[PDB]
Amino acid sequence: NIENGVAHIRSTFNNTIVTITDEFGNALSWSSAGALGFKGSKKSTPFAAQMASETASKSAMEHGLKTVEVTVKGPGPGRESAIRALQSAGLEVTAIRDVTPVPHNGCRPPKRRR
Amino acid sequence: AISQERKNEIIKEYRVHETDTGSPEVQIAVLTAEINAVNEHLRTHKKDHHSRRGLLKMVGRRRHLLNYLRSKDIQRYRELIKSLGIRR
Amino acid sequence: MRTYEVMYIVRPNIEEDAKKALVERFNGILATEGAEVLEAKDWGKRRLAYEINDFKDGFYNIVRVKSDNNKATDEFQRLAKISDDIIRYMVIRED
Amino acid sequence: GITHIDYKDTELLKRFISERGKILPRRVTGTSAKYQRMLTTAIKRSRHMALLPYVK
Amino acid sequence: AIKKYKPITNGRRNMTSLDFAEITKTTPEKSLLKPLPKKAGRNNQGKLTVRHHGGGHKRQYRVIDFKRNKDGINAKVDSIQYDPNRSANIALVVYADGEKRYIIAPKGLEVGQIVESGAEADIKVGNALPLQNIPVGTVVHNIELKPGKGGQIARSAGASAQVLGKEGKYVLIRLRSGEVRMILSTCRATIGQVGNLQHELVNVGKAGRSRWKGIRPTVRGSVMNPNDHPHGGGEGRAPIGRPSPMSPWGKPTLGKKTRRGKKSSDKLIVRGRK
RNA sequence: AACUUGAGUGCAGAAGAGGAAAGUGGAAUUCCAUGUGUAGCGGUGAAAUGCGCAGAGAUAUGGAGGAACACCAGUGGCGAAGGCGACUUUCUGGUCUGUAACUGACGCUGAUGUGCGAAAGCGUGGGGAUCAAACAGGAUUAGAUACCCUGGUAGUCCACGCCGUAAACGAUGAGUGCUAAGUGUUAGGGGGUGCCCCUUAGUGCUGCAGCUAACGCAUUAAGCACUCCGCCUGGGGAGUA
RNA sequence: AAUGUUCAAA
Ligand SMILES: [Mg+2]
Ligand SMILES: [Mg+2]
Ligand SMILES: [Mg+2]
Ligand SMILES: [Mg+2]
Ligand SMILES: [Mg+2]
Ligand SMILES: [Mg+2]
Ligand SMILES: [Mg+2]
Ligand SMILES: [Mg+2]
Ligand SMILES: [Mg+2]
Repeated sequence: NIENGVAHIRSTFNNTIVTITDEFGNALSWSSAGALGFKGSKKSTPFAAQMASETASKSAMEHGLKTVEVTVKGPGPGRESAIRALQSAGLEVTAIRDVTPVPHNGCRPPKRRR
Repeated sequence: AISQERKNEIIKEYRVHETDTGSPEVQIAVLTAEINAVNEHLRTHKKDHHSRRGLLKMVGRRRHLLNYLRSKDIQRYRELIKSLGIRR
Repeated sequence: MRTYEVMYIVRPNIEEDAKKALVERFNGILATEGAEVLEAKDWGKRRLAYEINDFKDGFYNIVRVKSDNNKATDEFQRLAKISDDIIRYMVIRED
Repeated sequence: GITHIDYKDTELLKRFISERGKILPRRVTGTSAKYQRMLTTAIKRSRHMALLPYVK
Repeated sequence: AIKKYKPITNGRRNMTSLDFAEITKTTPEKSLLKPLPKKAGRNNQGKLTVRHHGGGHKRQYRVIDFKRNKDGINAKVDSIQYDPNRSANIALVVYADGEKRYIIAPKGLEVGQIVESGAEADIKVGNALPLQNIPVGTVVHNIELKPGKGGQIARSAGASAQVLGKEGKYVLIRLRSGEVRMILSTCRATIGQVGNLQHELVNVGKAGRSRWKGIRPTVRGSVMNPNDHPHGGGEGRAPIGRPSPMSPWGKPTLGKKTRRGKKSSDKLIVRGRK
């Protein structure tokens, strides 16, 4: 529980998830818009990101680590307002990563909406 | 199919000694060599179809040239069939 | 009449006498009907650019084989897969 | 004018992959057409023997 | 392949026999035929235990081996011969010592050198060697279960299990029916896929060609008057009424898992049928 | 009888997702295994059905299994057409350029037959990962059998065998000659100094002459000539009896 | 990214 952390966030169009962990994948304190009472498509605002990175980041209480090293899953509208506002708990962002799973034409997508 | 020199092992052995091929008696030999070159291949690939019209087209031209040599003398045609075995 | 180049990797976690044993057997497999081995090159251990089989390193070997009847290298292509000292391999023709 | 390219060439292809791990287009690089056909049949069998990576 | 019969007679109309193409029929040679009496499903007392057996054609048991001895000693496959006992074909080999014995036939072979117990022997078709020497991914018939006995697994016409991987004292081999079972690491296991592939494509058509095999006709439940079968006689035809279908000896027969609790193999079963 | 321009055969080289048969690899989806963790994930215009403390989704490792091959990739190439795009090997068709050594009109078109022929469908087999008719559940409206969402069977996948249709479309049959010019591009071949102009073959645009009802086509003709075949004769009724 | 039907007789 001692002073480390990698940041795994995703942001689809619904309920941008923030979950910070250690060098392994062990689940310090996950956080969502859904733990906060956002349901009517305020599940994903940049204001929903404004209370996303805060209530996971400030809920360290065992590590309070030195850097965060974000890994950006989920191409969606809550990206950079969850990484600027991650700094508001005082954690010293210094290098960012963007990992969204790009297929190589594996499985055919679901059909087009109308 | 036939290689270069194997074609050379079949071209010189039919035509008259003109030292220049492309005769109405040497083209039949290399065409039949190309047929039974490829017609053994179509035994093991009975799924293939783009190879088969290349077979059938040159069978067409062979039936043209063996129905051109009629108009000159049949004595070329008769023993020319008797050596390089075709039907009819 | 067909310049078969083969090249293959050997697992890093062996002992060196077995490493110079595999280069002796597989250049005898190619020695059946024309070896023509102009280079048995131990172009050595590097870090290959990604990871395979939890092995970060590998032992390359570059072999040139010339032949006509082209039966020979398919013995290698059968027998190299079934073993597990060779994580990847290639044969490639050139004329 | 540079001669033909095999996948034993360790680094000659690396100047023509992007920094991330993808090919450059002919529009971006500015070579001929045939040369980059030799690139696209060269660098893929480079990837098959792991001399050049997929994704950084 | 199979050959089919032109409908000339109203029994023959749809019957399709197996056509014997690869057979190289010698008269089955004298030194291995062992005399087999029929027995029609009546045990040592004399009363009928399992039903539906009876007078087939008079068969003759051909002793084949499975506990393959003779390490490092070769064999030539002479001829493929028909067998009436089992469903796969059989094959005769001749050792270089000069001994004759049968083995069951893999998919493709007509002559050649195959060796047995070949711990250093290349894994071609029909080649047979102990189990931990096999690389992962191949197919395999004729598998032992306890070492040195003679295989009980994948001997039928066409079936072949395959190795998923290893443990160190066991492996994880997955069978034909979909189970995944650990077996002990030192077991003979003949490589390949056992032959005679179109055996279930036959369509025997006549009533007699099940009666020649030795299968007497059954009789359904809901025709018997109700002291012989629980779907007893009703007025007319009758729905089965009782809240499941049942066996003649009063057990449920439609979806009731029956294996004896523990019996010292459940720690080996990894994944059952699906 | 001969000749050689039409078409063929030789010689050199040049390309190409043309096909058929084995083999190898990477990204991704899903479902199993176990770590950490706890109150929701997912969902739309908004919401619910569905999954969740018995331990979800987010994440760490690992396994299994099938499908398609991001970047290159482009009015780019190849095939008669449908079409074909990871990589290597085995077999094999076709066209282009230059060259003049032969053969000396051997050619064109094709009535009936003979064959190839997307996608769905059918038969006996296997395979089943994502999708996904019928259907089932929740909203929407007055009702909604629909568009929306959560699931899901056939099928989509491979071998063998049928069916033989489509906006199978440049809505433009096939062959051969002839009449301004610019302008890209692909595969070559010669001339003069990595660059500058000569012609052949395809393939895009802009454009006179000419035809055209007009839109527009215009050296890849819908222009000017010939040769052969297929087809129409007002729309409904009808591609039906 | 909508929830919106119809207009008796030439
Ligand atoms: Mg009765
Ligand atoms: Mg009773
Ligand atoms: Mg009744
Ligand atoms: Mg009853
Ligand atoms: Mg089907
Ligand atoms: Mg749906
Ligand atoms: Mg089309
Ligand atoms: Mg056009
Ligand atoms: Mg009419």
